[PDB]
Amino acid sequence: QSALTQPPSVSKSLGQSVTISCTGTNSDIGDYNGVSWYQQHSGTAPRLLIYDVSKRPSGVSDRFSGSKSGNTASLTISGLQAEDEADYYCCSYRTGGTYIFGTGTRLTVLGQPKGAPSVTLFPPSSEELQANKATLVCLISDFYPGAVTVAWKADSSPVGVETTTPSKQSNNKYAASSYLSLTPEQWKSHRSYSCQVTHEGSTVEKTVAP
Amino acid sequence: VQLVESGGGLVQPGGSLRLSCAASGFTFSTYGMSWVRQAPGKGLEWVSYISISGGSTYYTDSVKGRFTISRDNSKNTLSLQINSLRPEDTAVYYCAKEGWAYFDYWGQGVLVTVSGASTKGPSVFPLAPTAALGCLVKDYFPEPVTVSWNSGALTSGVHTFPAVLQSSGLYSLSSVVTVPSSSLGTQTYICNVNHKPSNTKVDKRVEPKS
Repeated sequence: QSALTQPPSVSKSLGQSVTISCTGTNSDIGDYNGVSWYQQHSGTAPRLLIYDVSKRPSGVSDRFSGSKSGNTASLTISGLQAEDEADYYCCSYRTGGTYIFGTGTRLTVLGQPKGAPSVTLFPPSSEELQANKATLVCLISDFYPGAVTVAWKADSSPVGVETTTPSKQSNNKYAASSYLSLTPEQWKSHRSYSCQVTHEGSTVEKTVAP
Repeated sequence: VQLVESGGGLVQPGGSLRLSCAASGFTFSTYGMSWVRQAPGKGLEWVSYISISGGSTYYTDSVKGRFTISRDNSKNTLSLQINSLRPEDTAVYYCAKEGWAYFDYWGQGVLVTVSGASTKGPSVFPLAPTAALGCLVKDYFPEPVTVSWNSGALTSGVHTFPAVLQSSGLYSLSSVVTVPSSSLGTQTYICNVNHKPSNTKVDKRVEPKS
């Protein structure tokens, strides 16, 4: 009952060619041309990329090609473009009438134009406050690459913080959000609160006050 | 082609759900059908397959004795009965149409959350205001929540962020739109928040700050 094996991660640059391996056993990739490949962007269903080992469905970019040899299947992507940044899954028919997926490959496309984060900061809504609660929301978007550190300040002392892992917008860039949960009196106490976003060698900071 | 899923939501461990999928835009009774699942962390796992006539029926190892697949070729529907559920059955379940030993059309999927906790609808707060306005969808369980703006009429500048799991055990997310500042008085901005697992739907009007 073991999956087809793929590399979990592949990091490559724009315009380069990449190849992703998928290894199985004689009961799947070996004896059948029942090998298909799927692409998945975040928050969306998988899409078929390659079927019958090497056939491309219409609509699919011809930069994508498939093959196999023995118990190993290969997916090749020529001229990496930013949109190719996705998860890729191997799949095969298996004797007995089952299908089995590969464990998955995450493809990172490196050499893209760097974008600095835009930061937008929201004080608690009035209606939330009426419900005896406070929550500051820091939204970060439009930054490439995808690594950020988010810090919170109260006046100027460092600070109930939860942050989302960055995510696909994803035309070119990423987005994330951080929340600072407060009791309304703690909101009423300090003169200001800040949201600090650290990206590459820049840090963009925003501030709100009661 | 459409594959519209239904069923899902929260279920206590040990319990049972029926999922169904309704199919259009292709001759349903000429194709084999499958269900495939995906836990929040990891990859695609093929779950089940039913032949064209419904006479042959195949199951993945980790699902046998518990899942039943069926289809109805007069009503173009497919169904997965999932029983004796454990927390590890928590996943997105896609129905998938077969081409020929591959899967060329996928449904968007339904999320099954297996937990001993109970259902809780969202509280929807406005983040009031190029300006950015948004909605803070707070303290719901389980996932998922969908968000549209102005009944899906408004598309540009929309980014709904991933949810955040708080130490409370509840989720919270926000949706943001970027709008030309020049329209804060003329256009109406309404966020529509669907939380199907609680049968709650909430529309919030966002207006500029006092």
